[PDB]
Amino acid sequence: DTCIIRISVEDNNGNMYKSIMLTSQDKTPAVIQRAMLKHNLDSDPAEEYELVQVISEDKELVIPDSANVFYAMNSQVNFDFILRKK
Amino acid sequence: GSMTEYKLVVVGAGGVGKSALTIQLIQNHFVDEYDPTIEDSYRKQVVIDGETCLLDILDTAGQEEYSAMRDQYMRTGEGFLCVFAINNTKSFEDIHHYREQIKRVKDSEDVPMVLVGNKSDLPSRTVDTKQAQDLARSYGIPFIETSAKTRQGVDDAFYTLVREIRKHKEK
Ligand SMILES: Nc1nc2c(ncn2[C@@H]2O[C@H](COP(=O)(O)OP(=O)(O)OP(O)(O)=S)[C@@H](O)[C@H]2O)c(=O)[nH]1
Ligand SMILES: [Mg+2]
Repeated sequence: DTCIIRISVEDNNGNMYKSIMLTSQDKTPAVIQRAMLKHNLDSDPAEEYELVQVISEDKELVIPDSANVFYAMNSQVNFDFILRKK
Repeated sequence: GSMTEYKLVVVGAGGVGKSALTIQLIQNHFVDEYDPTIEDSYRKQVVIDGETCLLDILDTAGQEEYSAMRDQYMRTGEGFLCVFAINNTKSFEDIHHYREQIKRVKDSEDVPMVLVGNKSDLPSRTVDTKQAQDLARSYGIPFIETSAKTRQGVDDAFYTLVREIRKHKEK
């Protein structure tokens, strides 16, 4: 089973987001790696980055580094995530 | 009110250069890589005929696996860049289906659109310019040949689409 998630980065590069596929079997490391490739991020190792779901105006959900993302994400809100350096 | 924003959508078959054209416009950058798109979103502030405006650009999937997403983005989009590659005849014939779906979703015979023949830097074209010019004339829309690599026509294609939107919104 699968779904589409949107990944943004903080760099002022004119990109609002890029979408990637998420599966029920993915854990966070593989998602961060897929996100980094999509955004051409290769000078750092994946462990410097965290994946963060946008829940609302003033709440975010840091996805834990060794979680299943389907289980850890909030399935009740839009699937928008930020990829950023810890 | 504030600065006008234009919702632009780039459509066409997989591999014709939708993402490369957008990345060249936004970032002045080109890299030869294989990175199939699901759905990406960009923004850029530009000046067209003296008016500063914001381009909100949606870069879509050419792979038919993602065909079900079309209805949503066609309802939201105000103008469409219909992209084929000049060395890929099937991508040129695929333009028809994109145009027909846009017209159906928007329930209108004149939606702002521009026909874009990309990869004009390459030799061994298979779609001749006249053929594409003649199709665009039958559709009643502008035609522009582009290269995401050399920047030939890139700004013009997006600026021309904004001009087409502005003509439509008055009419
Ligand atoms: N020579 C040349 N190569 C181009 C040009 N535009 C794109 N390419 C190359 O063609 C290939 C496909 O481009 P890409 O931008 O990914 O297509 P796309 O239309 O976005 O493909 P998709 O997301 O629907 S699967 C890439 O290798 C890219 O570097 C161009 O104008 N000239
Ligand atoms: Mg693409």
